[PDB]
Amino acid sequence: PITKEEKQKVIQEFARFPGDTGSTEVQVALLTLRINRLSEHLKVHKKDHHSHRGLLMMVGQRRRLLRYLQREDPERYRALIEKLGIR
Amino acid sequence: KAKVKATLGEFDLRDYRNVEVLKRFLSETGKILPRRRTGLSAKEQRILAKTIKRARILGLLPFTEKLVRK
Amino acid sequence: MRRYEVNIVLNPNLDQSQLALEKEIIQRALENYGARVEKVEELGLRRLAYPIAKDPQGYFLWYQVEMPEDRVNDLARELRIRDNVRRVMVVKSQEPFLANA
Amino acid sequence: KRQVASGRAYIHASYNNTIVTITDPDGNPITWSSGGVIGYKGSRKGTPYAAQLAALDAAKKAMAYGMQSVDVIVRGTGAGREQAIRALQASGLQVKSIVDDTPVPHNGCRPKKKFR
RNA sequence: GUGGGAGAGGGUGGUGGAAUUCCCGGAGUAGCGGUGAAAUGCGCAGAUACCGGGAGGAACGCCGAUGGCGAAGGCAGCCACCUGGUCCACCCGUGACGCUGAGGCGCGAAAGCGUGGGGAGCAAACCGGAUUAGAUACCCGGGUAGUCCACGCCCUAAACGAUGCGCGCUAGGUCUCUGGGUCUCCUGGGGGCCGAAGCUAACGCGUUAAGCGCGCCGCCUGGGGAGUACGGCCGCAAGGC
Ligand SMILES: [Mg+2]
Ligand SMILES: [Mg+2]
Ligand SMILES: [Mg+2]
Ligand SMILES: [Mg+2]
Ligand SMILES: [Mg+2]
Ligand SMILES: [Mg+2]
Ligand SMILES: [Mg+2]
Ligand SMILES: [Mg+2]
Ligand SMILES: [Mg+2]
Ligand SMILES: [Mg+2]
Ligand SMILES: [Mg+2]
Ligand SMILES: [Mg+2]
Ligand SMILES: [Mg+2]
Ligand SMILES: [Mg+2]
Ligand SMILES: [Mg+2]
Ligand SMILES: [Mg+2]
Ligand SMILES: [Mg+2]
Ligand SMILES: [Mg+2]
Ligand SMILES: [Mg+2]
Ligand SMILES: [Mg+2]
Ligand SMILES: [Mg+2]
Ligand SMILES: [Mg+2]
Ligand SMILES: [Mg+2]
Ligand SMILES: [Mg+2]
Ligand SMILES: [Mg+2]
Ligand SMILES: [Mg+2]
Ligand SMILES: [Mg+2]
Ligand SMILES: [Mg+2]
Ligand SMILES: [Mg+2]
Ligand SMILES: [Mg+2]
Ligand SMILES: [Mg+2]
Ligand SMILES: [Mg+2]
Ligand SMILES: [Mg+2]
Ligand SMILES: [Mg+2]
Ligand SMILES: [Mg+2]
Ligand SMILES: [Mg+2]
Ligand SMILES: [Mg+2]
Repeated sequence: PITKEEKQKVIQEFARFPGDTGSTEVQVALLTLRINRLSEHLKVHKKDHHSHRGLLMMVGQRRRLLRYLQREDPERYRALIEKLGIR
Repeated sequence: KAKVKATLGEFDLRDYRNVEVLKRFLSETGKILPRRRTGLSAKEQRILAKTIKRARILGLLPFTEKLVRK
Repeated sequence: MRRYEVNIVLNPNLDQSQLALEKEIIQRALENYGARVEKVEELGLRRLAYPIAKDPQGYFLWYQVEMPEDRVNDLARELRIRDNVRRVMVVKSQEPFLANA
Repeated sequence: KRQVASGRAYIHASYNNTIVTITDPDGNPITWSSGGVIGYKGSRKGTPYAAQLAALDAAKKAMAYGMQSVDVIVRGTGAGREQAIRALQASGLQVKSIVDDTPVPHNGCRPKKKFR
């Protein structure tokens, strides 16, 4: 799964300020977490095609949020990418 | 001649272990009964079913029976 | 952890030392998989609607447990290995959905 | 020689013929019969008339074994599955239950082209 | 984000009963099967019908729907695990982060191919029996590939709603699945059937547009020759674009 407080750890870690749930940072972090799980899913289970489509979708969304975040604030983008190990 | 949930009290549809109640929704043969006979709703009947099929595998309920008269 | 319910149907003809040895073994391999027993039911001798292993009846145990999910399929392979045990059904616990109420 | 008293009568009725086996309380047959058992050969095997004659046969043959009470089981559908139980009803055998047991599958086997 | 939900969405491992085939056993005789009617076939080495026991494969009756899920192909016993998509309520967070999408990459019914398993029923080819003027077919009795599993190819279809994706607008009515509500009704989100305005060659479509608009992609420009030929690319091949 992702139990609620795994969720929490990621969020109450990644917020700009307390209370922020949906800012780009936090979104990409939740995305990432979920993506990494699904990737570890299809390391076994290569035959699960539908879940995989899901992954494609997740992925494409992260890239979109990054693409934005870079266009907006490069400082914070490099912050993010460094913190998560991506792109 | 009317329906099943007519004759019954507040009872748990998700309890597979209750034969006293569940035998009521089986037919003459073990055949799970139509909605028109059980008087349930969609979600109801759909739950009842899976709960029966469980009871069945546990041995509490008939997978099938034989027809008397004929 | 999650809430599960184990059902057990074993030989109806068991004598005492025997039957509570099966019970002892079940329980042994319940604690062995890291399961915590919440509540128990023995309905005991009951009339199946079709014969299970050539036998018109069965002996009925019901346990409610909470345990590691990654185990619960092993928990089952284990309860099953036992000889006199005719069915083993482990379910996830669910809320009581009613009707007519 | 048996002296079998009460017994079990089985009517197996296909579209092509009928046949009746008669057994004892634990299920072991004593005599039997079919449309071909009596004269009938072709199609006219699965008439009802023959179903009559078949039942009758089997029950005369059972009279000879010391039979009275008979519980019926019935499998299949085809003309004079009924006529069988009617014949066999007035046979002199008191009929105790009648039952339909026709096997139906919960869907295993692909059937033959004529059957789907 | 939080809370609540429905579902044959996928993948993995277990498992249950019904039926068929076979094998062992009991009991029992002369036929069973099969069709328009028959014959081939099976049966005195004992079948068919009946009862008990085992093996093995494949598919999951009723529930089942005019139902649900999925981008499509497609998906139905029960259990557990791993996981995808989605709906409502609250109106809390970011602050235009949107739409489409040549190419690419991935999925992609069935049949087909390769290697290794498995094989009960069915069944192309095939072997027989009939019918017919003939029968190379329908109908009957057999039967191999195959159907099943694993891994790898193949990339087609009436892959059909023959209806590209998204958003905004334009009467209602009736049936329905699934959410929330002050629960007769109202309000979101699916599936249907009648119908306003309107559209349409007509049939018909009509808040699940084929209406009124905007964005973006695909595609069309007499029939036969022909999805052929030539070239290229893909494919083990079949063959595909
Ligand atoms: Mg066992
Ligand atoms: Mg005949
Ligand atoms: Mg499913
Ligand atoms: Mg599944
Ligand atoms: Mg299975
Ligand atoms: Mg069997
Ligand atoms: Mg034998
Ligand atoms: Mg002969
Ligand atoms: Mg012979
Ligand atoms: Mg011979
Ligand atoms: Mg048998
Ligand atoms: Mg075999
Ligand atoms: Mg149906
Ligand atoms: Mg889900
Ligand atoms: Mg706001
Ligand atoms: Mg704000
Ligand atoms: Mg602000
Ligand atoms: Mg797109
Ligand atoms: Mg394919
Ligand atoms: Mg195929
Ligand atoms: Mg092959
Ligand atoms: Mg065949
Ligand atoms: Mg021929
Ligand atoms: Mg044939
Ligand atoms: Mg087309
Ligand atoms: Mg257009
Ligand atoms: Mg849909
Ligand atoms: Mg609607
Ligand atoms: Mg409507
Ligand atoms: Mg209309
Ligand atoms: Mg008009
Ligand atoms: Mg529109
Ligand atoms: Mg031309
Ligand atoms: Mg072509
Ligand atoms: Mg050229
Ligand atoms: Mg060429
Ligand atoms: Mg071709």
